[PDB]
Amino acid sequence: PIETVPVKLKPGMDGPKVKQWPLTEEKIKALVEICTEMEKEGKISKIGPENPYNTPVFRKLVDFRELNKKTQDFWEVQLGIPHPAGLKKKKSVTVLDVGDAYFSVPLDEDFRKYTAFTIPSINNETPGIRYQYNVLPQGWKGSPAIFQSSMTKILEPFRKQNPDIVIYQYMDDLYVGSDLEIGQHRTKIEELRQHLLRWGLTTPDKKHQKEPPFLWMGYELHPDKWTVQPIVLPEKDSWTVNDIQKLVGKLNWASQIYPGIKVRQLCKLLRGTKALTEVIPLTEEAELELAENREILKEPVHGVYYDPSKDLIAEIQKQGQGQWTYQIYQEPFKNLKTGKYARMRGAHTNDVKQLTEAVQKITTESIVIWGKTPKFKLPIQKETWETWWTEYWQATWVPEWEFVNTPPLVKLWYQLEKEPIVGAETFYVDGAASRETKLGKAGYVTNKGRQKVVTLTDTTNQKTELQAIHLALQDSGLEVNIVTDSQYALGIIQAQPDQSESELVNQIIEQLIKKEKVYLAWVPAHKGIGGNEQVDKLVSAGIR
Amino acid sequence: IETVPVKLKPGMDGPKVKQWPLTEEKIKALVEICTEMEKEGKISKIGPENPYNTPVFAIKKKDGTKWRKLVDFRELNKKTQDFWEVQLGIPHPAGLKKKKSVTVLDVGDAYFSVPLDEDFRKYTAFTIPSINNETPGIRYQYNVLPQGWKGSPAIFQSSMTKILEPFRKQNPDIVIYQYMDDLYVGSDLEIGQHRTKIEELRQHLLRWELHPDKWTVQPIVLPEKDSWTVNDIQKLVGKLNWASQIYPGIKVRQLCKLLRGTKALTEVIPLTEEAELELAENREILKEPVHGVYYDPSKDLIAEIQKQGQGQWTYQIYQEPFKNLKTGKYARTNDVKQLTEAVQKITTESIVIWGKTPKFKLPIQKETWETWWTEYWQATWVPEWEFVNTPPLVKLWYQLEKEP
RNA sequence: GAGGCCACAAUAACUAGUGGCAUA
DNA sequence: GTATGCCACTAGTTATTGTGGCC
Ligand SMILES: O=C1Nc2ccc(Cl)cc2[C@@](C#CC2CC2)(C(F)(F)F)O1
Ligand SMILES: [Ca+2]
Ligand SMILES: [Ca+2]
Repeated sequence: PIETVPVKLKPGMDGPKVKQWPLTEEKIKALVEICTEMEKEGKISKIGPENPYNTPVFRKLVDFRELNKKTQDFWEVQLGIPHPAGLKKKKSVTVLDVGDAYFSVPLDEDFRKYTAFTIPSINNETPGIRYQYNVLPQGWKGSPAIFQSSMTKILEPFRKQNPDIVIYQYMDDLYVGSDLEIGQHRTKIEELRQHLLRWGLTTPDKKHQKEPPFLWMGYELHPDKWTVQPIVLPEKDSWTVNDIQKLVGKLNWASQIYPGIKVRQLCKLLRGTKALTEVIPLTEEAELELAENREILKEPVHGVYYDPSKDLIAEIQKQGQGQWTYQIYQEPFKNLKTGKYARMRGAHTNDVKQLTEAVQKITTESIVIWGKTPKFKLPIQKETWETWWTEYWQATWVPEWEFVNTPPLVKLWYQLEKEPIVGAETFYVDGAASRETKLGKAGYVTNKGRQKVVTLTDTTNQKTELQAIHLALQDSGLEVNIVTDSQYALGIIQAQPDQSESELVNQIIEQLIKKEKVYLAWVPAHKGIGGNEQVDKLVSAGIR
Repeated sequence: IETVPVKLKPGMDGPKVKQWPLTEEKIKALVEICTEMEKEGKISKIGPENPYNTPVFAIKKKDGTKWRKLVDFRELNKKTQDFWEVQLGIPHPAGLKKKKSVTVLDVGDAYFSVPLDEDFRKYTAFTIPSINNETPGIRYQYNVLPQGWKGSPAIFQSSMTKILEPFRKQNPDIVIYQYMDDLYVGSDLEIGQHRTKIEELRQHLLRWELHPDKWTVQPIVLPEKDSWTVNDIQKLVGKLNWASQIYPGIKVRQLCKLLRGTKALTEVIPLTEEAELELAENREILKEPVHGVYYDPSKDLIAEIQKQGQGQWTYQIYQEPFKNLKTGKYARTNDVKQLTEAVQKITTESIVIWGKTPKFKLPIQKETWETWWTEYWQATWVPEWEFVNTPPLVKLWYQLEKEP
């Protein structure tokens, strides 16, 4: 006796009362044949007028989307699935598929009446044969959570007597692993089959059991290693939007074991609204990226399982334009898994910051898969990290990492001054734009009497404040004081960006490395502060 | 023993909060703790037909590194708030904030004896997760009043007054306040005979060091200079102009007048008499108690924190922005560790003064906070928190507070 | 009776709060 | 003139499409 699990409908809802559409004669003859056998085995029972519910007859015999919508929620199982790199190496592995899974769990008695369904009559002159389920139906929302729960109770006694044997439940399958030599493993497998059989659960016998490797969730699981099923990424002379979507899916799937995969350039090609049939021209830096990906995927790879008595090491490399790859291993050149990290894209972020978020993502993934955080090896000097994080408003914390000298390193290209530079020319910068016409001006005025204004087309307030800083840098000497009222423009400069999507900010970073001393100061707009006032009158002339 | 009926507000569903993933060392500690709690009847395993869930963590608590279990009942507490505040609300003693010394004691085990209403137990569901999702997840629910639920002291409150009522006749100038699983004992007695007086209470109930007036708001102090430069004036003007949202009497008009025309930043600027006077009233506004701020009991408290650098943090407690009920400085290891002790300091001080915990605004990325906050947590409550940027002028302003 | 369900990713949309600015 | 947009930081949500699965 497997005990039933009490199941209720959602508050306020009654059961399904859907109409059964007429079917072909060749279809009704098959249904009454399936159903009479299910009645003889006790899985369904003929019902009659006392039952007011119905669900249309349909993998699945019956289509329960209406019932499923009205069924209570379950705090449901197999939220996530194991990742292979978190499994331990085994000597012997078996997979048992439980044949009569749902047919072996009785459905809560007072819930049975909601699973009613009708095989219709041929000419619909007659009413049809009506049934309901006595067991978990295929396709009912509760069957997976209730079967899993039953299987967990059935496996408790066997798990207890056999501590050394690992059993993972996955849908209808048991994955059974052990360090026993194959013969003594098979003795245990058959003991497990007998245990399951007491509750009516049937499994393949030794002759019918599959041999490693096991195909599971797109992986190929060996006793000592794992790989993905082999990626095939096509070769086309014209790429459609749907095709590019397909490639990014394969490439992102591949990036968990193939190191150094990069998708950022094929992703840019999917921006904007575009029909799925539109042939999209590959930009050549996307073509270049698609090329190095075809290279990576020609070599063969595998990952190894996890030895819980070694440390995990995670190593990160910069791949340029906000892209990062990483590798997890415990023994050198024997990866458990790899992955990638990609920035927001539109925004320009400091490289120390991008690296810290790669670490953050990897740390979270690593607690999920192995239950412990890794030791990091990062292309950043311990004092480059220190000067950046002690000068930044935000808190962070990487518990243990160390410098590894694999270029491109991350470094701070420039260092701004804390105090104004004596004898250097003071620039007051400002910009202005009108939203309607998208016209703007940017300029400066100088304590030494100099001034400039430039007019810009298709621009914004934010761009003109950066243009104005662009000009002050362009037209000053190796030492300069600059004064702005844009905390935006100023924050971009202090949070030294990596090379980004904006050519304006890249020019500015370039100008700032070439400088020898630069002090930047913020003043509030519209306060009568000299300098700022003079440049504001200049720049706002054609604009306000 | 008979259970108080409990109920969610009649439009509400139960907690369905996702469990943040745990380390292996804490999953093992939770499994051990929970089999012992189940063996004593406190929790029960539940089936899949229970759809609710509430996160669970493990913290090192009671100064000893024997693991403790912390259930994060924040969502449930919000969903039962009329029950534990309107109907069975503990009152907060305004006198507690004035005692010279206040110690805090864990009254957590007292809830274990009291049963919990049948129809409410499903809402206390939690889930011990498993590494790499390799096993389905061990589900329990409470049979006794849970620590961390705010309705626990609300229900046990009538029993709690009878344990302490004999004590109150003895020492009638001692004040006791209960906030969740904690007892705050207020005394004006010398520190030597404070500990003897707080032990005898501890011994008394088993048979069944804060200094609040040391806390005090420091005033802002401005630069004092023999010579002022264009740059010094510009930095000061930008700060005082921002700070006028806090002190409306602050003025920068006479300081801005000194910055006539396009000056080099290093030029020296003599403070005229009008400037010296404006600066001198500005100082006096800032050295005086801030005024016009008063606590509104129908409003959430908010606590904001700024990373000041070099192991220094500034914080403000308020209800409406710029109307600070309190400000202060927390001093000294890593950012997350320091930030966790600041949050706990600010929360108990907030419990003592108002009987409420503030909603925190933390200057950290959420995912980093969610990875590490239990590494140093010692408290039985968990405040509400959200994650924010820190504008530069905020950091620059509260950096000017005087030190003890 | 026009497929749903899980993880991950990309895209789009709705964004909201803080901040300084930019036009009215 | 409060009302907006402009984007840096912080936090999201509902839809589509794709990869890998399942029913
Ligand atoms: O912990 C291990 N180690 C391991 C190694 C190889 C194989 Cl093929 C299988 C396993 C196993 C599993 C599983 C599910 C992911 C399918 C097993 F349960 F043991 F089978 O889990
Ligand atoms: Ca400006
Ligand atoms: Ca301007």
